Amino acid sequence: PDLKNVKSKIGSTENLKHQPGGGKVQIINKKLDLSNVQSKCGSKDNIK
Amino acid sequence: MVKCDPRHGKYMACCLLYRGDVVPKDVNAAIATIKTKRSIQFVDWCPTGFKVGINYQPPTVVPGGDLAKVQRAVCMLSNTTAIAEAWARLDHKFDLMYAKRAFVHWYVGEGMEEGEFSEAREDMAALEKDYEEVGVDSVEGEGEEEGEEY
Repeated sequence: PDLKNVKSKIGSTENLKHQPGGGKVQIINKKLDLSNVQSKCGSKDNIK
Repeated sequence: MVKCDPRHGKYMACCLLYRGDVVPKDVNAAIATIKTKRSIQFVDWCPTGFKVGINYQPPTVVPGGDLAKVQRAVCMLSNTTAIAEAWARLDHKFDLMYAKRAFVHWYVGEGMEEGEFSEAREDMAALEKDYEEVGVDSVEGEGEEEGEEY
């Protein structure tokens, strides 16, 4: 009558390494350039 | 309506069907009450463990019956390790008849193999261990019974 300790069929065997982990995000942006500036509403020559 | 103790098994899935004068909020509250009474342990690998259905027609009892009449009623189908533990009994009564090869000539006599019984036993023993793997739900614990020193 000894069955020889029969094993299960068929399980979550494909999940045994699984968690799963998460990816990443980082946003974060670049500064625009506003260095092209000069005023016009005054005098630079006729002041002299 | 099966001779197995659910408190000894572990709940796995439920479908609840509602009939008659029924309110969806009260069905929601009833099921929420079961989920907060977590002594009715469901598997931790399936928290969303309920399906629901609701129908407007109340049950009719066939005349000459014994069932009381009601404005509303509930039917359930439940999957739980307890009923596989009832199968594990029915397999160990097969095993006892087959351990003395009792009756097998009424079936070999039809042109079966005795090999079929041995195949069937082993298939069933594989099923009981399939259910053992999902009874093992790797649920987390709660506390220890004792405290500590320092």
